Amino acid sequence: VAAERLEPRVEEKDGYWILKEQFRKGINPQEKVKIEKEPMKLFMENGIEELAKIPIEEIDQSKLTKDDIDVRLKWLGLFHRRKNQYGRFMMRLKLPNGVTTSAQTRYLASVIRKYGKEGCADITTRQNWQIRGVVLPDVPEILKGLAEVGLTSLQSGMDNVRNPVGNPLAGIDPEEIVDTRPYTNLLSQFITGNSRGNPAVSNLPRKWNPCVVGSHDLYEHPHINDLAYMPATKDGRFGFNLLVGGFFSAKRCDEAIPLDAWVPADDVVPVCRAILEAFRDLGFRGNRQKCRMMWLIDELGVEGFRAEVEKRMPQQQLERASPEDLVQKQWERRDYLGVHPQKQEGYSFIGLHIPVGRVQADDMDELARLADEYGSGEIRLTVEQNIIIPNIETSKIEALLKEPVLSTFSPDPPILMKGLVACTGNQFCGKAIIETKARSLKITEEVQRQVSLTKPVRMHWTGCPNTCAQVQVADIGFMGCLTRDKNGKTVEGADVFLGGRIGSDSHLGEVYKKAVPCDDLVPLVVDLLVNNFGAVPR
Ligand code: SRM
Ligand code: SF4
Ligand SMILES: [Cl-]
Ligand SMILES: [Cl-]
Ligand SMILES: [K+]
Repeated sequence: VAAERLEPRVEEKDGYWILKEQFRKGINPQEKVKIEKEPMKLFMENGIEELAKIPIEEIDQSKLTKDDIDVRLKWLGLFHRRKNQYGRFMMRLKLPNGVTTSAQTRYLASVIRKYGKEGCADITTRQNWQIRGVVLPDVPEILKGLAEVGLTSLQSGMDNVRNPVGNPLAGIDPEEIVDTRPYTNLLSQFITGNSRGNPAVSNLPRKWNPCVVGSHDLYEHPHINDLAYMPATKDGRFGFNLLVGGFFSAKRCDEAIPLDAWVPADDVVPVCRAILEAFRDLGFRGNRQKCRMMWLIDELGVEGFRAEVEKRMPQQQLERASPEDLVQKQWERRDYLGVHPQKQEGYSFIGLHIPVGRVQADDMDELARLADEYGSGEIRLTVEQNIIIPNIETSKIEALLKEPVLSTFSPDPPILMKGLVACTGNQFCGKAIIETKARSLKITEEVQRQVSLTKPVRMHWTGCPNTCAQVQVADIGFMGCLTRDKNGKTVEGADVFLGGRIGSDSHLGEVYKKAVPCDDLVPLVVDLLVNNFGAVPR
């Protein structure tokens, strides 16, 4: 690779970072949008105030403002549901480590409550909140209300650093390696400029996923993140080995690979900045399917990429990876659903199943009430779109288990429901080929009626090849497709994936059977469970 390839392609201009004029040839349309107007101005120069006052019908009549609502608003966490819910916006937060409060939960519920049938909320596969039904005129007030309860929505979509994922058992688990909350909190604060906005990292070639590991279980899925911090001692010091470039896409899925780098714990933010700077500065900005960070690593090679990170470290040192990390390979992923003792004596946490991550405002108020009456006001989200309420005096558990709402959000659902994960699908997502959430519930219920099992089989349903519900990590994955019934009529289908493994011995699953009509999935899945996962016909 030439020395010329290493020339930074972006420059700071008026507090923002923009593509240098020599590197603007052949860029994709999204890069054009970013050049035409810096998205961060909608927040940092309060451009949202004036945009929000324009009727949508009129917004749609010019390119600049249509690009504002359909693309630039994703820098403010706002996603126009143009096809399936015209004029309404899904809104996505930053929620490092999945940690929320009862007050935050009540505030979000109060927002969606206003929108009635157009509102609801969802836990995401990055242990994050999404809310729905938002109208543009309400945006200025919602942004103020979020700030008031200590939330931000900044930089949560498009070409930005996504929600920092950590250990859902951080601080409470007797077996944790290192509490991940301080580090995911620092990362989020760094990425969003302490909720003011951070333009140094808001103009990447593409989305970029971080996680910090603190569990032997690897609840954080480090193998599928752009940057994963793996806890490791080096020369007597606590820190992290770094894995880089994991990603899923319609074209390619790849697991993260060692950068061959270790940082002390205090260097978590400096190396996150160095890697993002290298990615921002040097990454390809053509075909969107070749813009993820792994593609840069493949072009430069891991050593060439590593050198770029190294020059962007303070004092310009990057130590080599330590031989062995702290994650024990001898480990069985623990079920966190149900009631479990904390490391603080006399306290328990409870894991509650949220069916396919979907909640309404009344449900959110109930969960917030439980967290206040039984816990410490804290609610934790998980990447299986479930919840944990920590910090419950164990003497209160008898009473808690009698709460009516626990019959809906159960601490002990059937085993197949425990592991069930589903993306938004075509109820709201315009890219979706099929309906996912209702369908996956109905199918899973009918399957579980027919078989009993002991192994915790994880089933993931995703509505299109973007694979937001990560079908490549599942024991059985279902990817939306259109197919044909026996009479040649169009019907919703799934491509069925097998082979996905998580934890230290991770593996990416692959298509096993294409184009299965959804209405035929029950018998197929019953047989797979009996033949491959030890299930027993009832
Ligand atoms: C909500 C969520 C799925 C869920 O039900 O849980 C989601 C939903 C969306 N994803 Fe995703 N993705 C979500 C996690 C994922 C993950 C899983 C992960 O992060 O571990 C992946 C695969 C992992 C990865 O990216 O490496 C992912 C892969 C993407 C892709 C393909 C990325 C690529 O490189 O090609 C897109 C399309 C794109 O960015 O070009 C997509 C884009 C979309 C959009 C924004 C599509 C569009 O705008 O309509 C979806 C919004 C639908 C809606 O209204 O909810 N989403 N998305 C997740 C929100 C996570 C969060 O809180 O930040
Ligand atoms: S996998 Fe496809 S259908 Fe599901 S939320 Fe992602 S983009 Fe939408
Ligand atoms: Cl996006
Ligand atoms: Cl859409
Ligand atoms: K769930």
